[PDB]
Amino acid sequence: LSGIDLTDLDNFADGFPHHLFAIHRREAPVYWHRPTEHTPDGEGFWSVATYAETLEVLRDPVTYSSVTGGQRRFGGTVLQDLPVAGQVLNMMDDPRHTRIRRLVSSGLTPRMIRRVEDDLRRRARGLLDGVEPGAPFDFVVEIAAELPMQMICILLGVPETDRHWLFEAVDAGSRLYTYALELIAGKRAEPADDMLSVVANALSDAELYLFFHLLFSAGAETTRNSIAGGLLALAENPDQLQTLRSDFELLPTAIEEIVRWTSPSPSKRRTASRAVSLGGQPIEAGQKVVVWEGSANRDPSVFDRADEFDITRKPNPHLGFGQGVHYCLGANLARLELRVLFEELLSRFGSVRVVEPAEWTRSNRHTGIRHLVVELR
Amino acid sequence: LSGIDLTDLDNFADGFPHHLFAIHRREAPVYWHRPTEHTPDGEGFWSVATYAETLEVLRDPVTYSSVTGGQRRFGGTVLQDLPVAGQVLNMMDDPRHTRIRRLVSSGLTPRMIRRVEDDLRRRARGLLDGVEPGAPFDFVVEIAAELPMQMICILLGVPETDRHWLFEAVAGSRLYTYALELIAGKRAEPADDMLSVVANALSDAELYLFFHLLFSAGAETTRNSIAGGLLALAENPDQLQTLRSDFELLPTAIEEIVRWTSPSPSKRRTASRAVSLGGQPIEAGQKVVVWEGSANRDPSVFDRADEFDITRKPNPHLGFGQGVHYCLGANLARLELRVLFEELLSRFGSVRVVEPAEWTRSNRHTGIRHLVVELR
Ligand code: HEM
Ligand code: HEM
Ligand SMILES: COc1ccc(-c2noc(CN(C(=O)Cc3ccc([N+](=O)[O-])cc3)C(C)C)n2)cc1
Ligand SMILES: COc1ccc(-c2noc(CN(C(=O)Cc3ccc([N+](=O)[O-])cc3)C(C)C)n2)cc1
Repeated sequence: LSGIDLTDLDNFADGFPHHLFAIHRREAPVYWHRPTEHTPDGEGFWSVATYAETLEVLRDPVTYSSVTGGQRRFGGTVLQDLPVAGQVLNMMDDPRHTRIRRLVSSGLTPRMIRRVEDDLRRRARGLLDGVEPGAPFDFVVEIAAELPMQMICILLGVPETDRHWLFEAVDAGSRLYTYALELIAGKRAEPADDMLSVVANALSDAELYLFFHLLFSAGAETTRNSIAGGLLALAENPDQLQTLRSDFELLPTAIEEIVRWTSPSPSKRRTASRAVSLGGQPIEAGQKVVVWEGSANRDPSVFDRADEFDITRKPNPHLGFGQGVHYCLGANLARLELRVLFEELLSRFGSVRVVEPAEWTRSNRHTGIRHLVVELR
Repeated sequence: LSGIDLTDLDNFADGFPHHLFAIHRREAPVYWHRPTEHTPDGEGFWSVATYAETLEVLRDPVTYSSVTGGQRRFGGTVLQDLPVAGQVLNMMDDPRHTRIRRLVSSGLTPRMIRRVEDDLRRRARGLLDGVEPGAPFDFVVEIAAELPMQMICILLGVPETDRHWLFEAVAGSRLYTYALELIAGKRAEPADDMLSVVANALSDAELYLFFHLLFSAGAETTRNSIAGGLLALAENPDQLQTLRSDFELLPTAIEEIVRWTSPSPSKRRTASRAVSLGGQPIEAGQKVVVWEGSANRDPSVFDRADEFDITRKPNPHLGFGQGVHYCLGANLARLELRVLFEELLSRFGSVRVVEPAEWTRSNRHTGIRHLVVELR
């Protein structure tokens, strides 16, 4: 570990570096990672690679705060300190966290979920009906990116007309900002039956924009990555692809294994609020703690054959949707996207070939695939 | 006017559309511009094109707020309502405006001004010495953008090794995350610069908005004054020759450059009460847009208003604002202009614009994106 820099994004340019996290779990489940020239804030942090310790952190939100601790002015849930801490739901603590979490969740009505689902089935069919069998195309740009973008546009009440223009936005920061502000003002003047309207008509003007941005570039991006990643895992494990396409009652379990395997959000930060021990190491109030769900999800202490993709895997207590009070509000929506996409795809196609090497997102906050060129037959 | 859409940015694609504002001043100095598909917030606004009325709005900050008014949640100083109203200096009212304005000006010390000048002379000379005489080149990217970006880097204490990289930011992410560490460093280790002064006195989120504002707007307005000044002087080779022969004409010439280019040609406010402007009834909460760019060619105030004249006197232009929000950086912008043109004119009596200027498509900035020139 003394020669390994988890903050050097060159180590994440080619996918989540599971080899380095096997070293981390063996050598030091919990350890103090000294800052390098790549480390945000120039500051060291406790790094946690094992499942037990990751879960222990997630399950104690008083000790390990999503806001700040000690004398640190602001923290948040990514490695760099951000003043958005306290101002967006994922970066709030009780009591306001609970109030906002429930407000957002009250937007996920049965009818909204049907509205999402009906659109998703229509779209996934149209997209898969338009694939020329055998012809190479970029699965990420043509399919994986589209479905979740439409899902969150529907959740947030983005007019169908604006959706592709809005996507180019994720002058880009500017377009996004000035568009969302108008969309938000519209829902206040004229309430509509969507999540943005629920929330806007209940957060400060500024916080409502940060909420919009978050769903829009975390909810869409993570789900897109699960889909692209799942297709890649299935191309690389073709006997499992055949087993799965023979028996769609295997999909619930296959989907949980896709999320475990891909871990689209593989890292999470907190800030200690008090002296505490974790993994036998003394943490002081104010110090940063980074947990790596991407590593925890391959911990051989918890998962048998952890480095193998197994669509029949049970049990599967993965941490790819988080755990505890901040658990993914979108977990059933991401599963829904995955289920429909793979039902429609695997129905038509039993052969999936990746014809160029996957290009990965250069990041340790996301594990994502920017381009995936495939042939489906 | 009913056929003219001031929110359609195609009308600004080839420069500030002075001819349209000539129609505006003649037909209705103050008028209700109805919303079109191009209008932010889909909401109408009063448009003010004459000097008298523009000055009247700028000089009454209580009636014409830079935050909001009526029942509008938020306004600010651009046409679109923005929630940064109340959070950045230019979009604050008293009592907090005065407090922050004074803090920001305490940052402008004689030594800082000297630090800027020293750097500016060396750089300007370095850049002008590097020009191939007769060779075409983009004056905007090569010279006019660099000098003010360095100025604001010095004001804000941006380390020299970071500056080129920071400028590429003006992604949104990189500017935000970089600025946050810079600000934190000055808190940890105070330095002799304006960012340090302001950070060690504003919320953590307001310090970012302050950094973004200076770093963006301060550099861009000044850049545009520099490039537009070159262009006006190339189109008036007569006065270029006179100016080149007598550098004690620079102070007066620079005020004419600012009047003429008016890099910040529009400003928004929000009425806070019922009031009359230009004989038209404005209600509390309504938007008022003033156009300094039109006001600065108003023939009731300026003789031969449509002519560029370096010897123009008097020159009560509104290119730096007026009243309580008056530009804090006016001397700095004048200093950039003075040094650049001194060093350039020293070396060069001939300025040819070889391709036609490419303008920024904007009614918030009047700016040149590209100006290919030959100096001899
Ligand atoms: C496969 C796709 C997804 C993954 C892997 C993912 C993962 C996560 C994780 C790990 C967290 C916990 C954050 C923490 O502990 O700080 C979380 C929270 C969150 N997720 Fe997801 N998510 C996905 C899709 C979605 C979607 C589609 C939505 C849209 C509703 C969404 C909405 C949220 C929200 C609002 C939270 C914050 C909840 C809170 O802090 O109380 N997620 N997600
Ligand atoms: C030629 C270039 C410049 C132009 C045309 C310009 C123009 C303006 C104008 C018209 C205003 C009035 C804003 C309003 O009424 O809402 C203003 C304000 C401002 N200017 Fe400049 N400016 C220039 C350069 C700079 C520079 C270099 C600085 C760097 C210190 C600067 C700092 C500011 C600040 C902080 C304000 C806000 C002051 C307040 O609201 O109290 N400006 N400027
Ligand atoms: C102001 O700059 C930022 C930077 C990062 C964030 C950020 N918030 O969470 C994360 C990491 N992350 C998660 O913690 C999972 C997640 C959070 C929220 C949602 N969502 O759709 O609302 C999905 C996934 C995702 C983006 C991989 N990053 C927010 C604001
Ligand atoms: C989207 O968020 C914002 C924030 C601020 C602005 C904004 N603030 O002022 C203006 C227009 N403007 C001015 O009013 C003049 C000005 C203000 C401040 C500075 N400065 O260096 O601090 C220079 C010029 C300039 C940029 C042409 N625009 C616009 C959008």
